[PDB]
Amino acid sequence: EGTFLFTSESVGEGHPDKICDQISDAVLDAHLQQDPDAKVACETVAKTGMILLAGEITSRAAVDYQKVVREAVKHIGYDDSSKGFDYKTCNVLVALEQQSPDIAQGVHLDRNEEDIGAGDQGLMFGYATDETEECMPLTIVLAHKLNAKLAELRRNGTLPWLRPDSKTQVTVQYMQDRGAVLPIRVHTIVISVQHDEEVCLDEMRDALKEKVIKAVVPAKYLDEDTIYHLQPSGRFVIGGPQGDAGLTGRKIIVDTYGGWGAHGGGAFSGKDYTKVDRSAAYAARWVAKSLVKGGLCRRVLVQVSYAIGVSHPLSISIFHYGTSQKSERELLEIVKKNFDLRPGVIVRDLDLKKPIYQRTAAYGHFGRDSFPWEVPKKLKY
Amino acid sequence: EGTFLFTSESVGEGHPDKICDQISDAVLDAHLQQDPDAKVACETVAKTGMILLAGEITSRAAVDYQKVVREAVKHIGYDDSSKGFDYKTCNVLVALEQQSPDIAQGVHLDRNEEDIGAGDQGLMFGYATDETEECMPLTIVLAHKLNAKLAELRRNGTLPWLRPDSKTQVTVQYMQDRGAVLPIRVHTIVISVQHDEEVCLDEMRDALKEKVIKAVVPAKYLDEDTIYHLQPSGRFVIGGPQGDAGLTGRKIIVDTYGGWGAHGGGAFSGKDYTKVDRSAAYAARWVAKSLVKGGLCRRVLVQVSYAIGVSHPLSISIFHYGTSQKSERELLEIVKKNFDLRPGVIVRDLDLKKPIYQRTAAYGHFGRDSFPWEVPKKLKY
Ligand SMILES: COc1ccc(-c2cc3n[nH]c(C4CC4)c3n(-c3ccc(OC(F)F)cc3)c2=O)cc1
Ligand SMILES: COc1ccc(-c2cc3n[nH]c(C4CC4)c3n(-c3ccc(OC(F)F)cc3)c2=O)cc1
Ligand SMILES: C[S@@+](CC[C@H](N)C(=O)[O-])C[C@H]1O[C@@H](n2cnc3c(N)ncnc32)[C@H](O)[C@@H]1O
Ligand SMILES: C[S@@+](CC[C@H](N)C(=O)[O-])C[C@H]1O[C@@H](n2cnc3c(N)ncnc32)[C@H](O)[C@@H]1O
Repeated sequence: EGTFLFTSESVGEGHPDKICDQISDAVLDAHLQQDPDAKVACETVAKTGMILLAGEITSRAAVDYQKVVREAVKHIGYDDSSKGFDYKTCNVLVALEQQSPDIAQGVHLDRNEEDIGAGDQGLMFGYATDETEECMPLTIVLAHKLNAKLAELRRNGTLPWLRPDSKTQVTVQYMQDRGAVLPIRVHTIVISVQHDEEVCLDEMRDALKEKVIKAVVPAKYLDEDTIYHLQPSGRFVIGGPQGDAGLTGRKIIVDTYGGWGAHGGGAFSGKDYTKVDRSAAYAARWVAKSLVKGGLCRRVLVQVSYAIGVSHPLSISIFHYGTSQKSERELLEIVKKNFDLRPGVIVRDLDLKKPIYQRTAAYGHFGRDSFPWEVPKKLKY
Repeated sequence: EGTFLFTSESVGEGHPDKICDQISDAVLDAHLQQDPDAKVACETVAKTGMILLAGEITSRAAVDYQKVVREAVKHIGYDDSSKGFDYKTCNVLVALEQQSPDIAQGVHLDRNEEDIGAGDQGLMFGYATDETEECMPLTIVLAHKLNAKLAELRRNGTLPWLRPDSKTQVTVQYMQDRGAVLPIRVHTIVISVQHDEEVCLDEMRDALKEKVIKAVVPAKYLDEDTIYHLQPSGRFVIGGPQGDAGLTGRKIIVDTYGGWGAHGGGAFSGKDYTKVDRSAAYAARWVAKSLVKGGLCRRVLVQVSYAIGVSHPLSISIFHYGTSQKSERELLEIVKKNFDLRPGVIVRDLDLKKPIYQRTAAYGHFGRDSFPWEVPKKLKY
């Protein structure tokens, strides 16, 4: 009684959707390195032997798309036809046009930076939970770390049969605690990872338990009842884009909170700061994390929304799950006094012209590496 | 006190992401019309002058992709270069391969239908709320209806300056009611819609208020304080794929609950029943709606999760927001006694080999047209 299960998933750097997010952000970073004010909306599609870039970019940068794309794929680890994909020999197709002048005139042309309009309408959420130091759900943190461990053991040659495409899934049993949640145990773990033709299934399952799970998940969460689904399909030689077409912005729940909190639907990768799908979601995370680290709540959800061409948010809402002594009205007043959620101010607070976006495009955008949206603001009230 | 704001958005049939969802589902339906057991994973990408199909299909059907794609675009209304896109003259490119034999062997080959494995791992949620008869949030229902009204007035020639690409957004002020929610008033409406070169902004704004909003939103929700952002960008002549690249599965929150409830990240369109991203989300909606229509709760969230190759869900969770006299344990027991959430049983209960998918791909998958997942199951307990 008073317990429940929750499941989250994550994917590796070579999962085809994640390849697309990383390439889209490599293109964004390449532009920002030369033109901090580049307007970028770069979608990527990946299928057998193909990376296609489709979208809209208006920028003063001179970017070599062939080189940027191939370097991103090389970093991921797809460097030979035996692995199903090779940066040296794949097709890179480009269908990029300028930003629509109708959007440009309605959003940013002849506007003071602080007063630029939102680049689109939409809704966005921020979330934070005190269950981990990084203020993230344990389910998603563990799922990301399992993928990172696979990449580590692939890159260091420990498990040379590993290939870049992987997925993980973690189910945790939680105890309810006055609106907050306390992890009790890991109920189920799934790991699927692309592999070479020579390794056998038993060798893989043993290595995934001993060298991956045990190296990531604290033993205190694992018990005799924990269920393991390791290589459950039985064979995963074909992988990457060859096994499944990838697209940018198809892992938006992996990118955020693993299903916890809420999501407004917008993808992050391949977009400059004027696209509030990314900047306002980062600012909302920053607000939520600041409320938790500031001791005002233990668990909190923030919604914001925008209209294209309008700078100020249309709506702001805060839900504290019963974990604050302050009302929603009081928390909203604190947020109003401490944050300015116009995109032209978020860009300054979070330094969103800096070319750090490729680093966000795998293992989640939140709870890692002290990015600006992860450094809480000291609140005055 | 005790009130809060919530915002949801919707998009029209000609929004580029939605074009892709509709084409992906037109391809799925074309296959299912000839082969009820087709394995389909069809992604679509749209940019100026281009529809690209990328993915994996194993099927006995003989499908004319050129015809299926062009007919879907014609239905949407993109039939002339003056509108930015034309089904008669666009490029249709196909990058479709068979389903990976490694996936096929791990999921469905030599398996009894009821015992087919999930086509992938993942998590999915279902949600229902008694605030409307259709058990959907008012924010998303109104946002969808505003887009449908635009399409209606475009097609009937009432507002011949309208083009197919549109977005809407509705913010409602709600009253808290013992875990359930009661709509009070519409706080803000956004409408952006592509238009011809001849109509002026004032004519559009007047028509959007008088012929669109007033024809959809009950007057009791609108007052002197309601904020209207109508054509807020000021100009939207360039639109459809020309204005913004579209991809399948980039409107997953529009497709579901408009941000309410929760989402596991999986896209619906272009996928056959074995892909639990779609079938298990439909079954979870069916469960949630059955719990609300059965009088067991007023508002409910259901999470399920799967592992590739495994038939039974790995986890099931139910959260009733404090709106049931039964505990989560009791509701879980009722669900266990009444539903079988293996994909090979969901297919039978929800008739998921039927080619009705293109109809789901605009205006939301839930709360409309008495699809099987919208017809509550009579619960025995
Ligand atoms: C009295 O203290 C409490 C009381 C309750 C709960 C809690 C219980 C619970 N049972 N099933 C779920 C969800 C998986 C279905 C629960 N959720 C919950 C609700 C929403 C979430 O985010 C997003 F999915 F919307 C995540 C978890 C709780 O919050 C927690 C603390
Ligand atoms: C005592 O009865 C109640 C008590 C509280 C609330 C309620 C208040 C509330 N203030 N802000 C929000 C969210 C926009 C931030 C609220 N939410 C809420 C929470 C989660 C939702 O779904 C998804 F976003 F996760 C949707 C709405 C409530 O549920 C409702 C009824
Ligand atoms: C299972 S595939 C999605 C379904 C696929 N489009 C189809 O044609 O059935 C989704 C993801 O699962 C992983 N995957 C691919 N092949 C797999 C296999 N043989 N076993 C397990 N997971 C696999 C990859 O990460 C891939 O991007
Ligand atoms: C604003 S665009 C996204 C940003 C875009 N990729 C860019 O290059 O800035 C997203 C959606 O908004 C709508 N849209 C396109 N042009 C618009 C305009 N001029 N005014 C308002 N909405 C527009 C279309 O529905 C489009 O799919």
